[PDB]
Amino acid sequence: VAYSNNSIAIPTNFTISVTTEILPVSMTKTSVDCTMYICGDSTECSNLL
Amino acid sequence: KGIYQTSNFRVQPTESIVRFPNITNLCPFGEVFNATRFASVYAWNRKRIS
Ligand SMILES: *[C@@H]1O[C@H](CO)[C@@H](O)[C@H](O)[C@H]1NC(C)=O
Repeated sequence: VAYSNNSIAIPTNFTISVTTEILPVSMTKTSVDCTMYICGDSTECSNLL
Repeated sequence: KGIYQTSNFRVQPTESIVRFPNITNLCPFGEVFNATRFASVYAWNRKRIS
Protein backbone atom coordinates (compact mmCIF):
# COMPACT_ATOMS: atom_id res chain seq x y z
CA VAL A 1 0.00 0.00 0.00
CA ALA A 2 1.44 3.36 -1.08
CA TYR A 3 0.74 5.05 2.24
CA SER A 4 1.22 8.78 2.73
CA ASN A 5 0.12 11.42 5.21
CA ASN A 6 -1.55 13.54 2.50
CA SER A 7 -2.56 11.06 -0.25
CA ILE A 8 -5.95 9.35 -0.56
CA ALA A 9 -7.53 6.99 -3.08
CA ILE A 10 -11.12 7.44 -4.26
CA PRO A 11 -12.79 4.84 -6.53
CA THR A 12 -14.30 6.10 -9.77
CA ASN A 13 -16.44 3.09 -10.73
CA PHE A 14 -18.12 0.07 -9.15
CA THR A 15 -19.07 -3.52 -9.94
CA ILE A 16 -22.25 -5.21 -8.71
CA SER A 17 -21.50 -8.83 -7.84
CA VAL A 18 -23.65 -11.76 -6.71
CA THR A 19 -22.21 -14.27 -4.24
CA THR A 20 -23.65 -17.68 -3.37
CA GLU A 21 -23.90 -18.82 0.25
CA ILE A 22 -25.11 -22.31 1.20
CA LEU A 23 -26.19 -23.22 4.74
CA PRO A 24 -27.74 -26.49 5.96
CA VAL A 25 -31.17 -26.15 7.53
CA SER A 26 -32.74 -29.57 8.12
CA MET A 27 -31.57 -33.15 8.64
CA THR A 28 -32.99 -36.53 7.66
CA LYS A 29 -35.64 -37.48 10.23
CA THR A 30 -34.80 -41.04 11.21
CA SER A 31 -36.84 -43.25 13.54
CA VAL A 32 -35.56 -46.50 15.05
CA ASP A 33 -37.64 -49.18 16.74
CA CYS A 34 -35.36 -50.33 19.56
CA THR A 35 -37.16 -53.65 20.14
CA MET A 36 -37.05 -54.57 16.44
CA TYR A 37 -33.38 -53.69 15.93
CA ILE A 38 -32.16 -55.58 19.00
CA CYS A 39 -33.95 -58.80 18.01
CA GLY A 40 -36.89 -59.25 15.66
CA ASP A 41 -39.99 -61.41 16.32
CA SER A 42 -38.35 -63.23 19.28
CA THR A 43 -40.45 -63.31 22.45
CA GLU A 44 -37.68 -64.92 24.51
CA CYS A 45 -35.22 -62.19 23.48
CA SER A 46 -37.88 -59.53 24.11
CA ASN A 47 -38.36 -60.97 27.60
CA LEU A 48 -34.63 -60.57 28.25
CA LEU A 49 -34.79 -56.99 26.93
CA LYS B 1 -52.64 -33.69 22.58
CA GLY B 2 -50.03 -34.74 20.05
CA ILE B 3 -48.62 -37.50 17.88
CA TYR B 4 -46.86 -40.41 19.59
CA GLN B 5 -44.75 -43.17 18.07
CA THR B 6 -45.49 -46.71 19.26
CA SER B 7 -44.15 -50.24 18.92
CA ASN B 8 -43.50 -51.87 15.55
CA PHE B 9 -45.96 -54.53 14.42
CA ARG B 10 -45.79 -57.73 12.41
CA VAL B 11 -48.25 -60.57 11.88
CA GLN B 12 -48.38 -63.19 14.63
CA PRO B 13 -47.17 -66.73 13.79
CA THR B 14 -50.05 -69.05 12.90
CA GLU B 15 -48.36 -72.43 12.35
CA SER B 16 -44.96 -74.10 12.00
CA ILE B 17 -43.58 -75.08 8.59
CA VAL B 18 -40.90 -77.77 8.19
CA ARG B 19 -39.35 -78.34 4.76
CA PHE B 20 -36.78 -81.15 4.54
CA PRO B 21 -35.52 -83.25 1.60
CA ASN B 22 -37.39 -86.53 1.16
CA ILE B 23 -34.66 -88.93 2.24
CA THR B 24 -35.78 -92.36 3.44
CA ASN B 25 -32.68 -94.42 4.28
CA LEU B 26 -31.00 -94.71 7.69
CA CYS B 27 -27.23 -94.62 8.13
CA PRO B 28 -25.83 -97.66 9.96
CA PHE B 29 -25.18 -96.44 13.49
CA GLY B 30 -25.21 -100.13 14.45
CA GLU B 31 -21.79 -100.65 12.88
CA VAL B 32 -20.54 -97.56 14.75
CA PHE B 33 -21.91 -98.18 18.27
CA ASN B 34 -22.44 -101.97 18.30
CA ALA B 35 -19.13 -102.55 16.48
CA THR B 36 -16.95 -105.51 17.41
CA ARG B 37 -13.40 -104.15 17.12
CA PHE B 38 -12.40 -100.57 17.97
CA ALA B 39 -9.26 -98.95 16.59
CA SER B 40 -6.52 -97.51 18.77
CA VAL B 41 -6.20 -93.84 19.68
CA TYR B 42 -3.08 -93.39 17.52
CA ALA B 43 -4.84 -94.99 14.52
CA TRP B 44 -8.38 -93.73 15.05
CA ASN B 45 -10.79 -94.53 12.22
CA ARG B 46 -13.00 -91.90 10.60
CA LYS B 47 -16.28 -92.95 8.96
CA ARG B 48 -18.28 -90.64 6.71
CA ILE B 49 -22.01 -90.34 7.46
CA SER B 50 -24.09 -88.89 4.63
C1 LIG C 1 -27.08 -102.59 19.82
O1 LIG C 1 -26.99 -103.10 21.16
C2 LIG C 1 -28.08 -102.71 22.01
C3 LIG C 1 -27.79 -103.26 23.39
O2 LIG C 1 -28.23 -104.61 23.50
C4 LIG C 1 -29.40 -103.21 21.43
O3 LIG C 1 -30.48 -102.74 22.24
C5 LIG C 1 -29.57 -102.71 20.00
O4 LIG C 1 -30.75 -103.28 19.43
C6 LIG C 1 -28.36 -103.09 19.16
N1 LIG C 1 -28.49 -102.56 17.81
C7 LIG C 1 -28.26 -103.28 16.71
C8 LIG C 1 -28.44 -102.58 15.40
O5 LIG C 1 -27.91 -104.46 16.78
